[PDB]
Amino acid sequence: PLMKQRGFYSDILSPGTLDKLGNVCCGPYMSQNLIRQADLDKFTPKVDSFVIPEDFQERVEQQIIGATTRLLTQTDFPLQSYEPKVQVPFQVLPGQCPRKIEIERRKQQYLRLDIEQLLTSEGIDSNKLMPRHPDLQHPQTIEQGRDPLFPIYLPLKVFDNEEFDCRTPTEWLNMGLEPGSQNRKPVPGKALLPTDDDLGHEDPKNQELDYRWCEVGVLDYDEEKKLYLVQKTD
Amino acid sequence: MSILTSPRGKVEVVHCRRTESQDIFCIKNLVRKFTQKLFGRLNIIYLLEKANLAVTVCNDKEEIMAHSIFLDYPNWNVAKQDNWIPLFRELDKEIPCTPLNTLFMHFFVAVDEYATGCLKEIIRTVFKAVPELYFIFLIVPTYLSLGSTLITVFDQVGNIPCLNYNEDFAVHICHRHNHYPQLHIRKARVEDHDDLMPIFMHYDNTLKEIYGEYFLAELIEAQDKDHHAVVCEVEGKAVGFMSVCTSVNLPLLHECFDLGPFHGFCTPHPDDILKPSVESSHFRPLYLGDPIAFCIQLFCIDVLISNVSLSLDFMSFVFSLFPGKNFCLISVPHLTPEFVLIQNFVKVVPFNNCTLDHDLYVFHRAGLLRSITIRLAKFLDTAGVEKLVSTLLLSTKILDDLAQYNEAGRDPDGTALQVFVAEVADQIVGIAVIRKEMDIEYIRSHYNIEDFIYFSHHQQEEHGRLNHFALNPIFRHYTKFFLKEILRLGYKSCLYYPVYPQTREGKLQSSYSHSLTSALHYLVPVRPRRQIVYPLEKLGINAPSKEVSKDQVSFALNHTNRKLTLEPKVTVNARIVVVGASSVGISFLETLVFCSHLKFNNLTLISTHGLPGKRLLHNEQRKFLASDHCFNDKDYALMSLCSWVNVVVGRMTAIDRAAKQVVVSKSEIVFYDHLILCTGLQYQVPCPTGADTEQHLTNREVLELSKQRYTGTVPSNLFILNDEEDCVRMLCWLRNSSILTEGKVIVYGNTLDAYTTVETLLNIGMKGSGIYFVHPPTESNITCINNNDVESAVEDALSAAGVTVFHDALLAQWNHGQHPDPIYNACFTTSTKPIRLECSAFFSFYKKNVDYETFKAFNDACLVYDGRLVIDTTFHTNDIAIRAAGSLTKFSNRYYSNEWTHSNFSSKEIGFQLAAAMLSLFDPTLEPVTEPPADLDRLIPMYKGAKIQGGILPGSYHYLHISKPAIPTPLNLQRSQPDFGSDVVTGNAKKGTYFRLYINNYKLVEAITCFSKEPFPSSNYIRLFGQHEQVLNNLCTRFDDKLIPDLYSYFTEPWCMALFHDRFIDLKKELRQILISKQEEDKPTMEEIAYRLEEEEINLNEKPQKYLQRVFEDSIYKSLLEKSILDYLHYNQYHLPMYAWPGII
Amino acid sequence: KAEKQVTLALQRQRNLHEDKLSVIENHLGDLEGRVLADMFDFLSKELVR
Amino acid sequence: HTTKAQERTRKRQQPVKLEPLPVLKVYQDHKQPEYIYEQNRQ
Repeated sequence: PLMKQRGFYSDILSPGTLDKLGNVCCGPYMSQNLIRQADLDKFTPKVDSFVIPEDFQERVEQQIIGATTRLLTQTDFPLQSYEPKVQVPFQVLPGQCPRKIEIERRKQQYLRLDIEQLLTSEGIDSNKLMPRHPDLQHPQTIEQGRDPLFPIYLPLKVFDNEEFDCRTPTEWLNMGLEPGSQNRKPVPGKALLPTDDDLGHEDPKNQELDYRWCEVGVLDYDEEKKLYLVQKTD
Repeated sequence: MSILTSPRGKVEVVHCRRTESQDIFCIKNLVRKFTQKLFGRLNIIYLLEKANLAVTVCNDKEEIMAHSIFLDYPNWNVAKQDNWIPLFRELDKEIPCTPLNTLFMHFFVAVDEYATGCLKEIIRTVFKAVPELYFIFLIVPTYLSLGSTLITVFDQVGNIPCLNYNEDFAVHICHRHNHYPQLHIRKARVEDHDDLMPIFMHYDNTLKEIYGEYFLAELIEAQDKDHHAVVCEVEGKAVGFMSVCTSVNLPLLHECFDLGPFHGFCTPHPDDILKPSVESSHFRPLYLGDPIAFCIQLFCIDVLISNVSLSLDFMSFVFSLFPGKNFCLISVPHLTPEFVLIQNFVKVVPFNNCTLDHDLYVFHRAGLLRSITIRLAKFLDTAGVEKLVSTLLLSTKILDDLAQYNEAGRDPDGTALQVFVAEVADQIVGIAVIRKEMDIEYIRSHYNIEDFIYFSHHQQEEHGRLNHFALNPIFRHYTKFFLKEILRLGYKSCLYYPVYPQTREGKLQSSYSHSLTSALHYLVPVRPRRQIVYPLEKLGINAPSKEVSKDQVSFALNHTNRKLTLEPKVTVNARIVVVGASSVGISFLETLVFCSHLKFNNLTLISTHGLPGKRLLHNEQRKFLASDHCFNDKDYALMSLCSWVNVVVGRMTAIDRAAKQVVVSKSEIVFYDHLILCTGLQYQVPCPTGADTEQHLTNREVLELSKQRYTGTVPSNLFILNDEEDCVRMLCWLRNSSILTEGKVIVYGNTLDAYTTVETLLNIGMKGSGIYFVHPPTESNITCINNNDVESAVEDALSAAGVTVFHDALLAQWNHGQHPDPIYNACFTTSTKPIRLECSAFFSFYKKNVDYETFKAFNDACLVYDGRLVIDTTFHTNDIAIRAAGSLTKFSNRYYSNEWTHSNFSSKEIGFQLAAAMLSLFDPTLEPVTEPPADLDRLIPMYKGAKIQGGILPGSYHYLHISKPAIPTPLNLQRSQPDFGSDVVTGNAKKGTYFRLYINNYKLVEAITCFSKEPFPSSNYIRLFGQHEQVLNNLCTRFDDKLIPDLYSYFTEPWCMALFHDRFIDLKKELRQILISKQEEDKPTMEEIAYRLEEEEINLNEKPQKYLQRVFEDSIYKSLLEKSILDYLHYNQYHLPMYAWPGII
Repeated sequence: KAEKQVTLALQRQRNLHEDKLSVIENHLGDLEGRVLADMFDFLSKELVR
Repeated sequence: HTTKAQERTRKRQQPVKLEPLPVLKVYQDHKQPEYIYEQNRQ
């Protein structure tokens, strides 16, 4: 029958046209209700009689409250550094997504993903990946039914292949630069690391060290080693 | 609704809704001695009745238990309604608590397990309602901790002693941000768009359907100095969007809207062409400054409740981006409700023939400010208010009264006078001027203020009544709070406003009228009452206390009182249009006025003369036209519909559905979104038979011609009188003419209207020999009185006058074949002979009809027309959007009831039920309702509102007749039939002393026919309709046993007066409902017992009356009805000086 | 010829049912009237005495 | 089938409501490749 809803926006203020209605002052001669007459100019005083009070600052002082997000959101991480690489031009064709949207979407998808559930769905407990000392106590016989004859010993770093990376380590560092700084922030990161940190560096091959994933700041990298410097966040 | 789990693991879902009195009983049952330590010697009635808000939470099963009451001042006397702000700042100078931003709690209870959830939900609800309420203050005597429940929400703060004693109270605080955040605002970024995009698409497709999906993003990119876009953010995510633009096409606004108050939309410029040197309505102020307003031009927001406060906060940031701009405009398309953001805006007034596709709204930079404050009149205010009022009409009076109160401490007579100013950033822009009432009893007798007060808890000390109130309209959005502070400061509960009939005295706006500025928005209209006619000479002392008895210069009552002062009272912008009023239409306008839940804004009435009842007639003018007695001058004054109803003069001249537009002739256009047609039936020209007395034909030949329309020229001395304006036109013309002295005049048509005209002309003083009166034979032989004795009386009075009476005739041609204007001589055909008559003037009441012009306008519409206008039994035309009612309307043949029509019933009942139906489309507070079942399409449902006709009659008789709706039938046919009725009749019509009633063999009354030379109390007698003879004091025996001398005098006796009293019918509803209640395990209701006994489900040797009466008087139900009656007497005794209950002694 | 009896039947069923039910409802309105009336008149007359 | 004249009446009945926010329209046209090539022509 009849509805009440729209996009709830204005229009006829547009400077472009006094046109489409032609004469708008074309109705019958009104006889108003009382209430609007009581609103009208003879019942009301005019804006120019009213004082213009002095200051914007007085309004700001009258503000009362802490806004929703402003503070808890704060972190050391550089923002633009979050942005994935993607090859979409700067000036898309109308009807395409503009470039910045793609960046947000891709990053949000990535955050929404969890590596832990993917890696377990492939079948690998990350803790398995690390090389161990052999348990000379109980060397695994083939009957034992482990997947290999013996767990990891060759460092995975041997096989780690740069085929998949989108950025060089130097590129990663550069991207760490929010423009205009002399010196970069660290970049945000997730990384696989022991839970007993001193023992972790003292004996990365320990049988009992549990290797867990965690979120981290990324400090620098050495081609000399081909190793990055990273730290577990506050 | 929210989900709460008990620690038992039971789950409930709950809603919050604004308290309704039936809740109070339940909630009071919750109250505990523990709670009495918090708030003991609270009886809820008082605190609710003074409340600023009552809030209840309830579960899907309608188990009610969560409640709190809040007010603008603390409990426990720790401070005063006089003031508290310094004392609380003395607790903590940093808390900005003020009546702008502060409320206190005063009660709560809930069943504990749900209770802890409910308290949180109620708190959230309150902060969601009242956005400036940044805190709730909670205060207890120091010996109490709050304990877990309240500790979950409130935190402790420096203590206040008792104002009197060495008894301390501890103070505890709850923060809005803890339980309902602010927003955060930042200037938009592309990432923000994606969050918002689903929100827009939920609201609408159309914009995306033009632009394509990324339109919002492209707009975000578009921004510059001329167009900024900004969003609110929560949870690190956006959900609101607002657009602004600097451009505003000032020529449009300057034409369309009266910026008299709003010069500021332009800069000043030294030419200031703000005035002319009806042309004032044609004039337009020629501003010559520059555009310093900006627009908003896209907005959506939503968790949804987060929008409510946060929309307002957007305005603060928006103004920051336009250092050059101080006004915000938004144009709102029709049908769109005022969502929260707009509600703060002033609604601009379009000019006297603006028509725009939109309504327009304003808000101003100053509104952001918060130093708005009230203070009571002192000297310096004189300068500020002088600067302020300079354009006010009664600026001198208002100033003079402010100065007076600054000297006097009193009004000139001495009674209370109170004057209030609004102070802002050390500046003034507010004035209020208010007086203390004492005719409160007169108010309560005239209007149903009781709908919105439980008056007995209030007192004669407590009432303010407004006279002058004017403002910077920008503040008007705050002003609802301004009324709250006025009521607090004055120690008044109520403000009253009297709207005085705008006809006024014949020239004078009598000083009972007041100069009302904006306040009318916030008040409510109060339904008008109906006094009983009091036989004060039979009563003496026992009168209704004489103040109530008084007449006074009759006017409409509008009101506000503290508990209202929060209700947003959501406006309706829909253009709802109602066409004509004759016989009926006003009833629709009444119901739409008289429902405070809503606030109609675009509603417009179109009529030949606009409003009914304009004229200060004198009663002889009323003598012309037979009346339905359902309205009168004072009724129209009370209903005061013009206060909100917008009015256009002259009938409408075309329909045009495709636009949804209606024409007033000469291409003056109105637009509707709902169209209700109610022209009534109207008289149409008495077409001459064409075939003549001079042509001697057989009468049936002429009868066929007599049906046809007339299409010749109109005689200047022939008269058609539909309306009081027609009567006055004719009467002034007659007074300015000879005929009244001497002439020979025909009134033609056998309807009552003829006899009323004849009496009127005899009152004017034409000799009865002057008067000639011709009444053609009917298509159905029911006389317009169906009472042969009274008819004979009238005919003998006509004989004594010498009026010239002609049955059987038919109108052969005045002026025969000679030019018809003016008429001079006339012929009449008959079953046997020619007639000629001499006719100075001719009055028609031949046949009522739809107007030819409007009939054609309908047929152009291609709305279904079967000689009368076709509707279903739920008012739908063939257009879903167009609906119609009243005697111009008729049902589809499938109903097989072309005899039965809206013509048959009362007018008022029709308009009332039509409005009730149409409200269901408009009202959000009832659920929206489906289209009818076809099962309803089967039938016309039996209305009952009796139909009134009443008249003064030749030889100065009064006459009144009331009917059950029926197909006509002759009196003697029904009386000779046995299977109908007992009648009751005390009379001699010629002697001017006459009643007739018919009672039905169901022993109810369902007729009146009374004929009189006494000014009958028709209002009282109308209540006689539908009454049982028992209710009329076992009337039947009184008629049988020589006990009544006559009816008129006997109704004087006091007991009947309750039967006249309106509430008593609703008490009868209560009494039936009590019988509907089931009192004891073994027992049916008295109703079910009756049902059994009357339906032969039980069979008897005594007649059923004896068995039933015995069983009732033996039963306890009698005590319950008796008690209920006594109680109603208590309430009504204020109105009524004659009902015994404990309270008399 | 079919629709004619369809309408006639639907009409007469409705109209008869309406008559019957209103007839029954009347008696109840009678008895409720009686009980209201006798008190209302007694106690009002009593007061003025 | 046989319904031509109705088109004219409907054609006039067609509504007239404008581009709801003109800045957007302007900005869209400025991204039009053909307009950009027109600016190159200039």
